[PDB]
Amino acid sequence: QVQLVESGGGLVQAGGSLRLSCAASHMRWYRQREWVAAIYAGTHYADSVKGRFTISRDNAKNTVYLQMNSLKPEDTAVYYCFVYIGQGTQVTVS
Amino acid sequence: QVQLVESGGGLVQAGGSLRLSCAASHMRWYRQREWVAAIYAGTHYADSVKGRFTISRDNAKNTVYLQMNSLKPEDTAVYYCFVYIGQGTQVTVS
Amino acid sequence: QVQLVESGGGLVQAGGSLRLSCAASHMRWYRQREWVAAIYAGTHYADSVKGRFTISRDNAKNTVYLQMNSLKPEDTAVYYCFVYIGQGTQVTVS
Amino acid sequence: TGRAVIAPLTWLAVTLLTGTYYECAASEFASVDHYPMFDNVSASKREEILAGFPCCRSAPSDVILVRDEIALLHRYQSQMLGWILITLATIAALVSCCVAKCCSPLT
Repeated sequence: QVQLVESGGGLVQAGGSLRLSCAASHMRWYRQREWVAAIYAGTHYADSVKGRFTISRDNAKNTVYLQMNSLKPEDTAVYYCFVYIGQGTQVTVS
Repeated sequence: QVQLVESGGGLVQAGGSLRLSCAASHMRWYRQREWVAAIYAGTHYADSVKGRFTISRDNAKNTVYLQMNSLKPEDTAVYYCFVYIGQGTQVTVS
Repeated sequence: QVQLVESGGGLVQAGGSLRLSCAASHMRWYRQREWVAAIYAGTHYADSVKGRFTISRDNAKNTVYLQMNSLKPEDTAVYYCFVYIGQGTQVTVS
Repeated sequence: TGRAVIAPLTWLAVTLLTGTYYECAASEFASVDHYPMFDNVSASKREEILAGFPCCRSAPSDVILVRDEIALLHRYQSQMLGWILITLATIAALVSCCVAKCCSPLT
């Protein structure tokens, strides 16, 4: 009965900010598959992505918000969520 | 009775996106012949092409879709499909 | 009954100055989590941040003021306060 | 038995003190409750990575902190076990010699 859907993707230019939303009816984020970050509000980030992304979640809406700052064309990838595997949404930077 | 045809090729400039379609009446992609990527929805990509291409397939249409982002003149080649060998379509980048 | 809230964040361009405020109903500052600075009026700063930040506190208002000079995009991070852990506010430099 | 015992006790002591053998042996029996990073609701991939990272995986993905901590834990346990083993061997040797002297009917 547990379904995970991703939202908030699209195309963002260099230096922009993007917000990634996963709806849940401990969470982990992946990109493609490379490990990204983890939440429990104790939070953990990979060093390849450290200092750029911030993850928070609210139990009221049962969604996890992943705030990305200063995106670059290097991180053009499809991002998944893991608690079961999420569908994933494509993010491209031009 | 199984026939594979490729479609979606042509000429695309630098930084463009191209979509490759193979119709089927486990799939593998090749370019010329060098190995490209594999699908089963578990997916595998070569490191020389990693982080640029995404492959998905749907059983409803019996076609495999290969989404290519940020093409360059370096990957100017003819791409085949393998399940039997596909016909292949020429892709050129100027 | 002790609650710590952060204020004074936002987006500041290169070379700008920013003021960080924490309300208390020995204090330490962190950024993300990396150690930043400490107060008692004897003050201590990390060498990675030395010569740029100044921290002072007043008992009349029960707040600690952290004066940041010459910010750069490199220190784009979320800053916390520690006495219990503070909520933290996101600071971005473009 | 004097020589028959000094022959392998050196091997066991040296191997345990070096600790690499014990690490490669008992790596997979490490606990994961302490570390929140090893949730892995799949409960099968976790065992594989646990048995995998000690050998040659490398692959720095910020999990190497847990790898290093648990490797130090197993190395410390190995060397302490080696000290326990050598102490027990010495105590047993001394007690056995005393029992041989006591139980010997000959003067």
